[PDB]
Amino acid sequence: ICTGPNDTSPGSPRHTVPQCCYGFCIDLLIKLARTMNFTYEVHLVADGKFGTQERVNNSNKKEWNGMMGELLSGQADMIVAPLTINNERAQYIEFSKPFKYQGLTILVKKEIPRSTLDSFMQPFQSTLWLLVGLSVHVVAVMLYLLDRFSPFLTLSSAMWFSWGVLLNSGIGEGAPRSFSARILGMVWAGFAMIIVASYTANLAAFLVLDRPEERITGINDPRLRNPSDKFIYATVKQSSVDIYFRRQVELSTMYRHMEKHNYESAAEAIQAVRDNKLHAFIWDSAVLEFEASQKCDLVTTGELFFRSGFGIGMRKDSPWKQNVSLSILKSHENGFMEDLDKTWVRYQECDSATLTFENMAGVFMLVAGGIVAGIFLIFIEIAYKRH
Amino acid sequence: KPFKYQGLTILVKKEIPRSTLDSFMQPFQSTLWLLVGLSVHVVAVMLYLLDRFSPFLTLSSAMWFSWGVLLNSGIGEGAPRSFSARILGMVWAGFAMIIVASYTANLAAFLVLDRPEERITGINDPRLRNP
Amino acid sequence: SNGTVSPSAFLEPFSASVWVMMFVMLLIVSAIAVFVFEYFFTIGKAIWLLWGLVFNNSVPVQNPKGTTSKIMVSVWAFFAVIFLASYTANLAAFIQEEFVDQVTGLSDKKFQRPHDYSPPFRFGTVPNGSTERNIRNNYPYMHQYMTRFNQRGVEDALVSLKTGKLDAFIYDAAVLNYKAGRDEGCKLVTIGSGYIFATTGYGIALQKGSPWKRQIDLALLQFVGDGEMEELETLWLTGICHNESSQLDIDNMAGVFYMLAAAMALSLITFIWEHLFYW
Amino acid sequence: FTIGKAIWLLWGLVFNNSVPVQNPKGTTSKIMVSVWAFF
Repeated sequence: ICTGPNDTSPGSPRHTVPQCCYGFCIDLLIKLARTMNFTYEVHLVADGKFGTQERVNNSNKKEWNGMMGELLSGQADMIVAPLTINNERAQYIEFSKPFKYQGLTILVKKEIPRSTLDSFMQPFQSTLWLLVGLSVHVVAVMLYLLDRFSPFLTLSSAMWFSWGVLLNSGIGEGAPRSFSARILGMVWAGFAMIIVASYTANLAAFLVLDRPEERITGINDPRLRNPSDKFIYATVKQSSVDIYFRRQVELSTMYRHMEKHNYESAAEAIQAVRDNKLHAFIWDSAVLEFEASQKCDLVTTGELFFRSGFGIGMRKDSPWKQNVSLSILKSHENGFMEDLDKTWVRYQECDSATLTFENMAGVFMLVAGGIVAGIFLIFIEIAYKRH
Repeated sequence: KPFKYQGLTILVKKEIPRSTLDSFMQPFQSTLWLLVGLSVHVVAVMLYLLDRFSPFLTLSSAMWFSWGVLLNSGIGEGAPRSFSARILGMVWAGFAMIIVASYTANLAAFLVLDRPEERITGINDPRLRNP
Repeated sequence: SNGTVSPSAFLEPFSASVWVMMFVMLLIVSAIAVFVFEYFFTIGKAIWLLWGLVFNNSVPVQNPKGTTSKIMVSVWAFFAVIFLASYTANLAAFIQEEFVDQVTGLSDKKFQRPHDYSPPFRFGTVPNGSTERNIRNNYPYMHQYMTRFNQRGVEDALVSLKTGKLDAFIYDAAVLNYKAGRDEGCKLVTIGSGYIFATTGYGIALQKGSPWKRQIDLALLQFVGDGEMEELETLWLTGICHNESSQLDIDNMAGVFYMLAAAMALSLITFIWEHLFYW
Repeated sequence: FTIGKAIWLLWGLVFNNSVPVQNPKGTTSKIMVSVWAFF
């Protein structure tokens, strides 16, 4: 039972409601209390921020806020959270041995490959389709045009010959007779096979290497390196990642984008990424990996960087430090932390076969259209028979 | 002042992709040839059997039908009379199409890349780190 | 390991429902072909012609005589060539060698129970280290079995693995990662694609209560924040295999021959069934 | 048959496009057609 703020949104009265807390850190705290006996009273920090060195409106004063403000003010005795270890946090308080090694990485909304209705017609240009159709028509007419005036094949026969030898089917069993028509037909068949081979090769080339956006190569991505209005990336405001981005000199230009777009909590950031509002979210590997495991349409892509570990912090001097560090090291040694990782992180639904039913639906739609137009064609043939 | 600006680089052998007489036999090993024979002959004869013992095309005609299925000659003229023989010719045509498609795909994949000389990527090449 | 290829690798180009729906629409098109032929050559001949048009082997078929039947057969052949091009476009990519790990992890039954398996696989570690202590504290039976196949040094274990007198080597994660990176040909690889069991760290040992502890800790964490050991790892810890066409054998396309044998069995079964029905 | 018809069937099976052809009747001619079409 954990007492926490009712409303995470700023500008509302944060009533201390007694909610229920569970998961990884809670189980770790429970074993910590079981090993060395001490009753615990868990509560949430009023301010959702992790807590960084921030200059309050009153100048000449650096104030620790968030969970660190809660701890350092004497209002808390021990802190358990996915808290990254850095120099600034270690200067004022001491951290135990990390219980989970992780690092910073990039989460992006996975782009499902959209299948257009013209996927089969995509490799060839529409003007090219019109040109090949006009060529089919002109060769179909001129075959029997030359054959008719050959003293030494009709409209339907020559037309079906053309369609059969262009579709690699053989609908028209009739053959041209005059030698000029013989040469014309053989060359047109060669042209048709050239066309179909070009179509096959073009479709093979288009289908392979079909990835509009290659990847994100971590922080070294030139697209990420140069900020742009369209490419919007962010991270949780006022947290360890913010400190790392700010203090690193070469990454300072990155920080120039950071204050432009920030989110109060990780939930809002991941929701914005899911709603395609954010192109990239910078966060810990464990959190983003678990979210990708649950949210099957989001994926972590950046190379792992800024390796560190989540630690449990206490005051500057605390008798608990040695015993808790020994206990956490023993927990790593035996088969407990693996059990927590299995039972709270590893389990997943899908993480991610091509040319699915939705991918090449257009061929099925066109077959259905031909089926439903066959009745219209037979009506037209019946009407022609009437005339 | 320098009269010619240049840096340090690496010279290697061209390693011509020069091919042998079997430039199109790479996709399948020698044994498969016997196997592909074992995929046709024993079929053709039994197809003849399907015609021989049908309630209502000799061995050579069946062999020609099987060969024309295997390779796109278009001779035809080997359509069997038994229903089972016809459906077996159909399924063997399907398998022949699969085999020829696999041949085309494998040969294309083999010939699109003929790199293995593996040109050195300058001083950053991993081979240069550990001699 | 010598990777294996799934027998149904040539089915993956299209999902399971795709094949059955193309087959049912094939049946529908053959039925309507027979219908239009009768209006203006049985169902079996239509089905055979449709299959031979999809499977462009130039098989002997009897083309219809009606005009509308010819039209719909032509558009069916268009669908057929589209399907063949699509299937052949990605056929090479899907028929590729897939590598399968020998074991799952330290919790595998092979490590825990090595005697029940008929081929005795050999795994060991160097003694007088932290890994040996961890194994002793966790699995005394595993340690007791493993002591026989002991190793003297890292290089001795590596050459034993290379030759074949050893199957697995259990030791510090970073050292094995470095060895796998620096190995030539990448014939050796860590299990689980970077699986880590103890997930401990390397530290700078100090005497109890030493005054240098706090300053060293702060300096190391400052190094963490500036990413210098990232440069150090790129300079020292990276290897060759970290950055990362072949002939098709019988096992690579074993599914095709398996389906061929199944088709032959179906042929014999339906032939006997037709013999019984005719009798 | 005519050399011209031989050229027709020959070209039309070089380019496997379902070209209507007059296939030969001899057995050795069929062998020649088969190997040529394998090529």
